[PDB]
Amino acid sequence: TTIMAVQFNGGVVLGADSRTTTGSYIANRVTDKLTPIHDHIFCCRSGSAADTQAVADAVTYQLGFHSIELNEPPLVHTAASLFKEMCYRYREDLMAGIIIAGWDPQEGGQVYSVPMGGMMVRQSFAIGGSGSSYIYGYVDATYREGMTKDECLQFTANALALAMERDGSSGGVIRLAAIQESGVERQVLLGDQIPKFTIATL
Amino acid sequence: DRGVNTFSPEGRLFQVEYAIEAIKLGSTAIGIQTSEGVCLAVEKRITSPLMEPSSIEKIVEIDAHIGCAMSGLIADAKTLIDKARVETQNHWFTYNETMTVESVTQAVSNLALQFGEEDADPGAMSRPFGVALLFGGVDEKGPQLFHMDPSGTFVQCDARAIGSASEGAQSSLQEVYHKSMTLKEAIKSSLIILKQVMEEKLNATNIELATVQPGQNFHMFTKEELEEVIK
Amino acid sequence: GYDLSASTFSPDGRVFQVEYAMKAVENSSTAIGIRCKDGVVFGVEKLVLSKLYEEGSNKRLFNVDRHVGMAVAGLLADARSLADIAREEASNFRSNFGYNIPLKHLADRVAMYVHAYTLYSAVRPFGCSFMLGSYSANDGAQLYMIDPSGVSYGYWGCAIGKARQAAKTEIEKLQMKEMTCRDVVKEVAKIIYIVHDEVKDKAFELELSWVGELTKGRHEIVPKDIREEAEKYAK
Amino acid sequence: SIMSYNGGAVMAMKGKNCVAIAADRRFGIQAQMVTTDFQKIFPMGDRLYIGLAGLATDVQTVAQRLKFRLNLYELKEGRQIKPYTLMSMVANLLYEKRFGPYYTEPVIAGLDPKTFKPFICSLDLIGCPMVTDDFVVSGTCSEQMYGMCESLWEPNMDPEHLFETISQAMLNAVDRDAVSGMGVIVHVIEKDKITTRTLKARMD
Amino acid sequence: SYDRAITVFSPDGHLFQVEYAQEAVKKGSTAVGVRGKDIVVLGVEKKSVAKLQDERTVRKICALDDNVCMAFAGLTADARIVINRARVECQSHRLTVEDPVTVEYITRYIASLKQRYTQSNGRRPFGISALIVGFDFDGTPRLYQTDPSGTYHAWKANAIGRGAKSVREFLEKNYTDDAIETDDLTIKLVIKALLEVVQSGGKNIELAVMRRDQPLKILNPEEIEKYVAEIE
Amino acid sequence: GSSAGFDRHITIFSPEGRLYQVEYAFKAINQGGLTSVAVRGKDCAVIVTQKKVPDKLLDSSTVTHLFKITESIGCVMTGMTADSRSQVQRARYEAANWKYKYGYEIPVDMLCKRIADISQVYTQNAEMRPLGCCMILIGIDEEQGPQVYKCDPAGYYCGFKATAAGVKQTESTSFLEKKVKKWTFEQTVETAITCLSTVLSIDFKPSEIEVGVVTVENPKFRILTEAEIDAHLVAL
Amino acid sequence: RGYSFSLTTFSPSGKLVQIEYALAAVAGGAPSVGIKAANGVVLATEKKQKSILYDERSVHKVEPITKHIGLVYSGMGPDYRVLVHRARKLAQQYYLVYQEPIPTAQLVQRVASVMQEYTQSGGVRPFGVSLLICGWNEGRPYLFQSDPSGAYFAWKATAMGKNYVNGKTFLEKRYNEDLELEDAIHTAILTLKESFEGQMTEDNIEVGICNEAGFRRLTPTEVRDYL
Amino acid sequence: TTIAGVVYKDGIVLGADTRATEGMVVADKNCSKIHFISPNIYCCGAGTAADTDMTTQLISSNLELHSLTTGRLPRVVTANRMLKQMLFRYQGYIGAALVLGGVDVTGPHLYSIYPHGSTDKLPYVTMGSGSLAAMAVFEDKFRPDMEEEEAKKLVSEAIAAGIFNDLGSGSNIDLCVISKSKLDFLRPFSVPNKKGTRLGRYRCEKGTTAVLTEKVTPLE
Amino acid sequence: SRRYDSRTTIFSPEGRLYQVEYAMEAIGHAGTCLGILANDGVLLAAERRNIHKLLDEVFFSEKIYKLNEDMACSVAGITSDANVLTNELRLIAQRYLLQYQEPIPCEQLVTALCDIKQAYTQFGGKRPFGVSLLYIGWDKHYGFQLYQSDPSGNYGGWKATCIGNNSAAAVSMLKQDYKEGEMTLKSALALAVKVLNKTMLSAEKVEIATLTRESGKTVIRVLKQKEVEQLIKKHEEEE
Ligand SMILES: *[B]([O])([O])[C]([C][C]([C])[C])[N]C(=O)C1=[C]N([C]2[C][C][C][C][C]2)N=N1
Repeated sequence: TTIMAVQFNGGVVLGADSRTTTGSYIANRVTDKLTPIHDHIFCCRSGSAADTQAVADAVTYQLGFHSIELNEPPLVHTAASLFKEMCYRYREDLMAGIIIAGWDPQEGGQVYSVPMGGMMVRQSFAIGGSGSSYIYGYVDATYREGMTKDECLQFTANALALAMERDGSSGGVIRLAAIQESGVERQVLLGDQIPKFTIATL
Repeated sequence: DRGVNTFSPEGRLFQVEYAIEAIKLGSTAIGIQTSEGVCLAVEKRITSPLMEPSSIEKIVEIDAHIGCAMSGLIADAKTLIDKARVETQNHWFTYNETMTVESVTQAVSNLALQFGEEDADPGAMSRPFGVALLFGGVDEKGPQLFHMDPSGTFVQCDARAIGSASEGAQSSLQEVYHKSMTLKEAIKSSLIILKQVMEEKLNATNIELATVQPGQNFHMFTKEELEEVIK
Repeated sequence: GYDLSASTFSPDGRVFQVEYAMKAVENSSTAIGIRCKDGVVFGVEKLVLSKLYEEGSNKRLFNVDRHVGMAVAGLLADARSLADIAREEASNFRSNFGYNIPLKHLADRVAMYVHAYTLYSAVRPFGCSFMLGSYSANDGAQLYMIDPSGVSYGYWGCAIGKARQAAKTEIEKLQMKEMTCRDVVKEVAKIIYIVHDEVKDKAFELELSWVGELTKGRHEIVPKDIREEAEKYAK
Repeated sequence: SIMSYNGGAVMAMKGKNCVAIAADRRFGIQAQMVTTDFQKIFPMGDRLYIGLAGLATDVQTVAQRLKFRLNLYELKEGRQIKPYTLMSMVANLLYEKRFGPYYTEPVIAGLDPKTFKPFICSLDLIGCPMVTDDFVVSGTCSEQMYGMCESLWEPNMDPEHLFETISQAMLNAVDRDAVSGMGVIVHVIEKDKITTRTLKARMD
Repeated sequence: SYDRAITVFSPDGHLFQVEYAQEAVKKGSTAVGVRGKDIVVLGVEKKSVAKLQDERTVRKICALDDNVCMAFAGLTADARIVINRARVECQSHRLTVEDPVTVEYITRYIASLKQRYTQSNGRRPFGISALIVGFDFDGTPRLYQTDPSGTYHAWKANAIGRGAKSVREFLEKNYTDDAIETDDLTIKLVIKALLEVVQSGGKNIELAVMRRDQPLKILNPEEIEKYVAEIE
Repeated sequence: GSSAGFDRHITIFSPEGRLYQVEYAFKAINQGGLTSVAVRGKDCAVIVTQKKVPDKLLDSSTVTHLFKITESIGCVMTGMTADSRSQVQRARYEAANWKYKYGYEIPVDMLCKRIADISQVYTQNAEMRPLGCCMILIGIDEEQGPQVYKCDPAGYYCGFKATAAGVKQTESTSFLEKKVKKWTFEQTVETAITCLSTVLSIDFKPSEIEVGVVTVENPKFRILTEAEIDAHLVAL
Repeated sequence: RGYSFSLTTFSPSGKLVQIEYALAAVAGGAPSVGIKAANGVVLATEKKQKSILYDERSVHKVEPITKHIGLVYSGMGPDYRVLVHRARKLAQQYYLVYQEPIPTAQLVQRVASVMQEYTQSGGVRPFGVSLLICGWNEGRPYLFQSDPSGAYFAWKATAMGKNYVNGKTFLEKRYNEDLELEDAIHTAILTLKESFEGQMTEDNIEVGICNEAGFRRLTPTEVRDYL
Repeated sequence: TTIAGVVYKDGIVLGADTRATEGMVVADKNCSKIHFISPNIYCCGAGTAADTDMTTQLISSNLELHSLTTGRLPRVVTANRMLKQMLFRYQGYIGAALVLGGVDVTGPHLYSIYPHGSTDKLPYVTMGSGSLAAMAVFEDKFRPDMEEEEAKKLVSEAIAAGIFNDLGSGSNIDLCVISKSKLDFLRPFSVPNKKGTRLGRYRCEKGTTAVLTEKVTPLE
Repeated sequence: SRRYDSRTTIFSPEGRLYQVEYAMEAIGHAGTCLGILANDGVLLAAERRNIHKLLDEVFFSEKIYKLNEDMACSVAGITSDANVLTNELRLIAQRYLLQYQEPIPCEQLVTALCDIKQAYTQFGGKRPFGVSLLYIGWDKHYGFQLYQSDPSGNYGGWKATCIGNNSAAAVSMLKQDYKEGEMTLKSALALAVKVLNKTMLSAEKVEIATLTRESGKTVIRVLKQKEVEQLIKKHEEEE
């Protein structure tokens, strides 16, 4: 699994792979890891498929009801706090690595990291999954403040592509998402559209 | 109709006020506290010659150093007497020492007002205990006589009389009791007062006297002993 | 016999027990609330029943949160428990969603708890009314009011208690919207000195609490100096 | 294995208009035989029999609890229980203890009330119904029983032809198992009779 | 579950519910009890002596243990509940202590359960009285009597139910130290007490004696007819 | 008109087999002093309610009888205000619970039925009283188009073409009865306003009522603005 | 909390007035007619809202409990919704254990048990509705009637609601043993026409039939032709 | 066990084998693995046989109750949610991996539910021990918007791949075609295996088995 | 809450329990049920109060129920209360047979149901069961038996009894017509019919059930329409 979320002025850019493996076998080669929690709030799932789906459904329910009572677009921090609560409560029973990223009228585009234990930390960009270990040095040397919504989409596509080649648990296609104030725009990157890097050869 | 936890206009719980009126129909029990022990005496009041008078236990043993005389609804007092027995046994198990007379009276007075219909459990009282108790024992402070009624108010008294003829007996103790009176003198005074307020001619099988002295334990006078002071 | 329980409607269609609980709020002292351009000012005329009491005893103004205030009327024992109920809701909300609870939501949450005591025979309706005031950068200056029936509404200037029909005609002459908070305090202490009966009633302490931009969105009791000067302006 | 503690084997076969249910009679704790007449087949209503194999304590418990349910069911809706309905009832009972199941593999055999159509089935410990058209085996020697029935069973046998097949299958299957045998009881259920005979087996 | 206070005090310090439970005991059949020297007797008047009713299914005398037995007066349905709870305590006492229960121990338990129902929520007091009779380990015959309120006393001879006062007065003047001298004498005193509160006594009386080291023995009609002939 | 025992105090059958307590809750709906009108069109549903403002100090915005149950379901409450919010809170929870358990948005007739079932429990249990309010939900069904439902304090609910509630319920239903025997987005709104105006005889101004609509082209429940409600007001 | 004492108690004459008052509510509701006829059972009811604003297609009086069991009622509407939901859960529960459609007689007994529980339980009143269950199992038709007290009777042809005594006379002298389902509907609607006040249409009544194929609720078209 | 399903032009085609083993022994050579959830929704189930039946039987009764209430046709999402939520609550202890396929108002949907509670909405799925063999056929011949007859042939080849390459699957092939206007439950669809003919008879002539006891009882 | 309370399980001044006494009044307005004990069996002759020209026969009986293999009973009172009571009786008999693996004795069963009836008259604050039962059965300890039970929880064994409409009139007739110890099933049926007629008959207005022993097996059977019809004709010959 290789999920990634970066942010720009307008909003945020999400990305993930689509491989679901049960051992050394790919049960689902086109999994959709990016899950919408609300209109402008998404979340990348990593870890256990059953655990991340159960939590996302629960949070989506709680956030929807909360947003209907307050009669206002929910805050991205509120969605991240809900996720964090369940992730911390059942930390000994769940295996998730959720990355909440959305856009709200108050703070704009935000990216939150909710790792296994259940802690919540806001970053400008976050990477998760088993294939995120190979691109830690790449994102630290390529990320630059001031990236636009176009550069963020190329930055995420480049990092995900590099992690899919080295990780056996990551592969398939690339599902991107650019969330701004206007709305959400999904986009898939297949074979030819997936960034390629010449393999060192003698 | 009202609930069990209803206050009257004068500021009194109806149930407790009726429970105090039920103690005026019970047998009389005079208790006199001295310096050389406490003495308790109750009027057995047998209603039939076929009725065995040895089955009437108005005075019980809470512990070796504590006795108890009850009046009013005797059946309700069997639950309070057991609580006191378990309380003094529990104290010994935890602190390896005898409980004081005032401590035993305090633990029995806590259940006095523990009753109600709503917000209650299966094993909860539905009404108050219509009985009065006279606790007499000997601790570190020496002879001590306590009195506890249905309201849950326990006070200390040098001489107390509870029962049907309490008013008449209480007054006879106010002018025949002094601080230097002996334990043997107290036993006669009680017997004399009991004989006056009783309907049947006092005898060895009618009443029941008990005494608790400093160095000794709780003791219930037998027929022989009772007869000695009767003549 | 249709006014002994809250789970009984009368022939005309009224819940007498809830109407009897509103009678208790009309016997208490007058408390007013005024919302302006950047805050809310609470003015409660504390009626001192004795000279033995300390100046400040039996307060009718509490902070339910760090940005929310609460002025009460009617039974004080009931109102104190409602203030603790409002504190729990505000505290539980911050531990769930991670931020201060909106006044509109806090009012609704506490009004729903008050409406639950007006349906059964096992309990009785609260015999008190109260106002909730707060200030938020994103929101603004809010002022809600809840009565014994569990009804909560938004206001510009509210008044509860005995003299509330006479205190509402004094708050109607003010142009709260354009007004600030330091200028409102005076007017708030002036209306409480006008509605208060010096004959029927005896000594009375004037309470004053506010919450707005001035105190950076934090609800507090109006400063002694500013309260003392406002009390002189009323006289 | 817990199932191989008491041994035993039950078999049910289907005929033209009849059914047969056979079982071993040896009751024993591990390698030691206690009695040689333990009941493993119980009557659930005239033309309905249930054979239980596995833990002897669970064989008696399940037979008694099923009877308790069967009695209430027949009293409530005053009618004879149908073979297929009994299987669902038994399966439901076994599935209640899905995580602390009874160690017994039931084998139901009987004729449908009024229609008199043969019916045989088997269930696992957690109540997994399996209705077949030829035979059903349950025990510590199912492999041996599977091999016998596979090459002996015929499509439409009669009461006498069916009795010979189920007896030869059981007699030769329990002779290859050590903790199974000590007599064989066979019940042949017909439309108007219930023949029950004990075969002359090896006492080993 | 019901948690209403049924038994409560009244203006004069009375407990009406318990008083109505004692009123139900007065409408019951007369149950007489006489303690002898080596034999305890129990007599019960049979009001509804229908000829079409199995008399073994409607008896007032029961056995709690092998040394304890009892008779009652009041609501039969309640007596059954009290009788079966006492039977479980006898078996419980035998399991905790090697020896069998003493007459007083079981009487105390029966009376304590009655007092429990007169002070708890959702329940009403028992409408029966009991005459527990038996022998202890020492061989001392015992006779106790429990009532609806929960109080019990030891007796030498007592009667309960309708017309219990008339029989009690007859025992006071007739129970001496010569009337219970012999086995038959003690059994004849119980049959004589029931003859003053019954119609054509002899075929409407059911008694059971309990001798030392022996189980309950219910004397049938024939045996009771032989005793009535000696009292003529 | 006969009675015995405590039939007028608790929800228990009377001699004639009626529930006086439930009938007293229908008179509590008129206590509020307002009227609601919902008219079903051909491709839209329109909710029209009276927006009275007793005091000028009252923050008008907060005063409303229209609520957003879901993204496509809206409703109007009539009667006891406190009861109304309670019931509106119940409908929001039941609607949110339905989507989380079944995976799809709750139908307008299912929600109404579910809320009516909860109201029937108050008519059977004697420890609590029924709610003195009404609910009129309007939503757009994916198969049957626009829907207008209504459940009352007795636990009875139904589907309508045009409904009314409040003090003037018989007036608005007798006027809607003759109008239905004889509708587009504007025609569905104008018929509601006229019914509400001809029965109350007030000739409403802009800020004096509130309208809620759910069209087939835009299923999201929405509240018309001050400048949106005025356009229809100057059309007649 | 809730009351824990019985609301329905015995009177001095030995009558359970609460149940008797609930039967009076059932006797004032819309008339219902059940007819069992050889190859099937028919249930018809006066579904007239009489106002012309109510949606006739929305509400339903005749409901299907299962695939072979139909239900109809007389009395209170909201009370019937509770019993229909209970009857549907009882049929599902039974099918989850025996894996076979619950017999009509078994369902009535189970549903009558629920109605008897509201006549003895604490803080509740008896259901103010009388049901007319109909089913088809084991190649045979069934018609049962469960009143407010919890008692159930097996009928051949019956009628509840308003003018039920009048319909029982018109049904006792117009119903025949050897009757077919198709002809059974004709006499079921004719019995409802003897106390229908106004004009009977295809949207004023609701008819549900039961046969070998399973319970079915006749559509407006079918009824129209029959009328 | 080999269960599979695909989504063709206008419907869903489910398939499965009919062999049930008790270890390495064939207990049932003709068991049904395709369960009925509702009129428009069916379910193929592998994993623990007992759990697969009980879970589908419970969800089918819940969907039937829901259908009676709403009065509409059940959705595939509803069945999916119910299954996935219940499966997740037992923490994987209910070994039931099923292939859920049906056609509703939104169209034809095919899901795959795993024991732990995870689901996957794909155009074709395979479950069981012979899942990899059937997946190879789907990853080599599957095309979108296939014809009904083409989908039946492709799903038959997938079940056949598992039946002949996996030891845990055998017997016949079961198919189930669910479309917008029909529901064709073809059992069996294809019989690729047939027991060999006997080479000789082994009939047990009467009297070949000795009897120690004998008791006949005449039933009414 | 305490004002709406009716206080069902409460004593009264006379010391009686009103609720239980009011339930006994409802049993006197029910179908007459009579039981007679013979030497080779015991029968139940109850009158059918559910008569009409539009009622189906459907069930096997209307008042007589089967508790278990060797027991049966006839109720008289609230019909819905019997449905609850008789279903509980079946449970008690099944629980006992599951414990000792033997049929529950008749007196033990009747006693167990009476403990439930008496619990509703002492606590719980609920109305008592308004039904009276008649039991007939056979056990290895006492053979054929006949028990009666009322709403208070009281029970007793009889030889001949009657509960329902005319209990007092029927009881008197049985008193002067029951030859104790010399009664046969055949001669008992006459007694039932003779008493049933003089206390109210057609062959559809009544229902009879007999319980006899055949080859170490209890046999309970309801007499058929024709079977009863003949009995009714034979009583007319003596009248
Ligand atoms: B990722 O590889 O971390 C990915 C993230 C999920 C899709 C949100 N996890 C998995 O690959 C994965 C696979 N599984 C199950 C294993 C058992 C069989 C069913 C699938 N769980 N997580």
